[PDB]
Amino acid sequence: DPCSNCPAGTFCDNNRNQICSPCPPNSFSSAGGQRTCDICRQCKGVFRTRKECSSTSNAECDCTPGFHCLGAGCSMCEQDCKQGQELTKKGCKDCSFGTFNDQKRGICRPWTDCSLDGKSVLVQGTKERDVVCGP
Amino acid sequence: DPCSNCPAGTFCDNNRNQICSPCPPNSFSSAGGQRTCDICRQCKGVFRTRKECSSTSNAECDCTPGFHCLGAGCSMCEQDCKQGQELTKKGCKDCSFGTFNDQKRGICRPWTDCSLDGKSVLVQGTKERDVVCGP
Amino acid sequence: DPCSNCPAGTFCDNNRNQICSPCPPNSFSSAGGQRTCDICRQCKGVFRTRKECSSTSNAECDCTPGFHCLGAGCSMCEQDCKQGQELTKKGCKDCSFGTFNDQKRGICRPWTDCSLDGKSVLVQGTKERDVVCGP
Amino acid sequence: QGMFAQLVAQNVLLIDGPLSWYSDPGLAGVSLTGGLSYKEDTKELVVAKAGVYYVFFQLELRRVVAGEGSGSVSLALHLAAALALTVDLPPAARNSAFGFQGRLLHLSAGQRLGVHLHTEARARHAWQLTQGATVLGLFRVTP
Amino acid sequence: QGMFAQLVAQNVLLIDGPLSWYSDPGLAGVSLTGGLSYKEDTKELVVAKAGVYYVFFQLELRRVVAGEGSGSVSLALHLAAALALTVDLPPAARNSAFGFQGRLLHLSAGQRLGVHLHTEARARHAWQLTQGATVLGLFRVTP
Amino acid sequence: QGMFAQLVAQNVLLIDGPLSWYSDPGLAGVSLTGGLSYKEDTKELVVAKAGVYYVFFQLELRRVVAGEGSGSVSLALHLAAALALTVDLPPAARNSAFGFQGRLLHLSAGQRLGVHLHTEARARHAWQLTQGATVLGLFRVTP
Repeated sequence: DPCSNCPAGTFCDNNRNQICSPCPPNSFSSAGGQRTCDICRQCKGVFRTRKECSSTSNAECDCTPGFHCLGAGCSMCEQDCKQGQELTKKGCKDCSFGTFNDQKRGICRPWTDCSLDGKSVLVQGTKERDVVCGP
Repeated sequence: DPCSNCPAGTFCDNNRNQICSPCPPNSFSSAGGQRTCDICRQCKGVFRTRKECSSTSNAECDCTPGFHCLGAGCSMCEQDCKQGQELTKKGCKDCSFGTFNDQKRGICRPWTDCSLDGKSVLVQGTKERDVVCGP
Repeated sequence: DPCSNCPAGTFCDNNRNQICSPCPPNSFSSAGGQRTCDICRQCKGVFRTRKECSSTSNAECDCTPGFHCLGAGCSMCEQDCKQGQELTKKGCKDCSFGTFNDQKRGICRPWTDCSLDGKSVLVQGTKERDVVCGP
Repeated sequence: QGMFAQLVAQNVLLIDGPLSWYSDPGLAGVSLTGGLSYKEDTKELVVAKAGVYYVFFQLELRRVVAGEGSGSVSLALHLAAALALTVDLPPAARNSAFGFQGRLLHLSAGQRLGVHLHTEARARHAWQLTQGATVLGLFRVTP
Repeated sequence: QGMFAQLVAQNVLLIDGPLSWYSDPGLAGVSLTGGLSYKEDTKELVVAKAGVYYVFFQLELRRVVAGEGSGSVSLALHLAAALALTVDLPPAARNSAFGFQGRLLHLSAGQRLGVHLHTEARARHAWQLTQGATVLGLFRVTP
Repeated sequence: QGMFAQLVAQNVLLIDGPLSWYSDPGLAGVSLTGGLSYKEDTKELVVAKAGVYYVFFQLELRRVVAGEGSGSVSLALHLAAALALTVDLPPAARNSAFGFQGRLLHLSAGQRLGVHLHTEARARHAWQLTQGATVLGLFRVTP
């Protein structure tokens, strides 16, 4: 095609007899040969701009502090996981029975076995805290 | 515009070389200059007609007895509020703690303080009834 | 109409000067005179084919074993009713108070009156079981 | 010697009516001194000597059908009621229920004590009296 | 003769404070031998002779307003508390609640026993003390 | 003089096994006359003189961790069980639970009474025995 000669940052313009016009403002074409340029991604509200849009590359979003990306190329934001939860790929989920997490942005680990260290269980744990062992 | 000469009760008729034809049956134009007349509001079912539609004015609806208007120009009807509730702009809502309403279509007032009158509380109130004081 | 002469199994073809072309593959016309043939019903998944589609008759579906038809010409399938339920036209429903059903695909019958046979109630029934009478 | 008794209920099924009692002191749990006797026909403990007694009863129930039974069960002592007790049967979540009540009662010479069971329960069959654990007891406090 | 007593509460309304008691043995349920007396002004049972007594109380409550009332009610014996009992008031689902507690207590000569009611309840008015069924009782165990 | 005793449990944690008891009558709540002694090693009350006793126990529990703990706790008297009691621990909505049971028991000469605690509970740690309020008591009824 004649359009194949139009490089990234331009589009093959059907309104101007297939010349390679530059991408309009707020658009891009990452490959050559396109009949139009693609609208640049906007990172607003909970999203902030990680990488700005150029004529040859889309903008890329991450989440504002206190939040983290979920799915795709950061299609959603989610508040950082708290005590009693860990980040999975499907979001923040409660720790399963027998495990806990006592810190924000922490991972669920199993409860301490007090008997391994020759100690007794004074207080059983939950998803939010470890067992309290006692001599 | 030539249409500006068409008064209320008519429309500037594009199918008849911009003459001022009268509004068709069941329609109105409250101002001059309109290219069409607006369809008259119908007040049916729970709605009843307060004001009939004329060529220059829309019909207006209120609610059938036992009901009252909510929002806009009476866009909804709602059953009259009962014991334990008062009419707000968002509908019938329960009386908050410490207040009551014992009548239909009544307003939530605070519970009687029996101690003001030198009396004791025999039965505490609810949203539906006042305190019963006793000497 | 000329199309009236086109019998079942054909359609009066507007693209071919109103000749009676046979129904395309996977279609039918149960009466004459149609400008198109109707797409044959497919019985897939939970549905199985009871009657195959011909040029003059639609296919007909029933449900796979363990399921039964609901509504219309078998527009839905439903798992066969269990203990404590009977098949109604709206689906499987619990037996009402005083009645039971202890078999799969069974009908709700009233609890045995033990006193009729001169016996006592040892265990009261539920929707899933009869009373246990004892001498 | 002494003036006291303890009777053990025969009944197991929750059926409204007067309870029947074991009164033979050869049975475990049963005590019966002189001055106290049991009238089998009317199901009454008969007190010969007048005076003040500490009278008590207790009611233990057990769930006999899993996943079923709810409501309450009551005992009443009649010489209206001189002693009364209601025990709640929890829905299914623990398979026992206990009650205890005691009191000082003045009893006349020849006083006859009867005990009535009443049941306000759905699926009665799911609960029974725990055998050996439903008891009427008393002992004399006055010299 | 003997050393024992049983008092019956006068109170019906759930009001925090000391209970008042019937002490006249002409009333049903009430016992009061010599060596035991009731001080009406301070609402105390006074024990003259020192020794060990089996002391008990019981609390029966009834729902007086349908569909209302919840929480708990407590009794405390003060000579801190020598005897204590909390009875739960169920929300409306049965319209009675019973409690019983008993203990061996050593009581000094002139020991004064008072009983305080406390209520942690929503809609107090919906429950009352069952008249005749709230009782403080004791009898001497030491010779 | 007299024939009676009352022991007060030492245990606070809900741990399945036999309870240990305070038996020194210099401690508040504890009574121990002659003919009754406590064997510390086996945790048993030993009855010297044979006869009929009114034997009772009570169990008070308190919630020690807010918002946690549920299930039940039981006491059993063994001389199977001569006396038994289960107290429900409510989920969090009141932070106490009481039980009482009493009975006339015939005890042989040298009869040894032991008391076992059993716990069917989630988050045991959230509940403890109320100190001073778990008691085993008895007094002789036979002359």
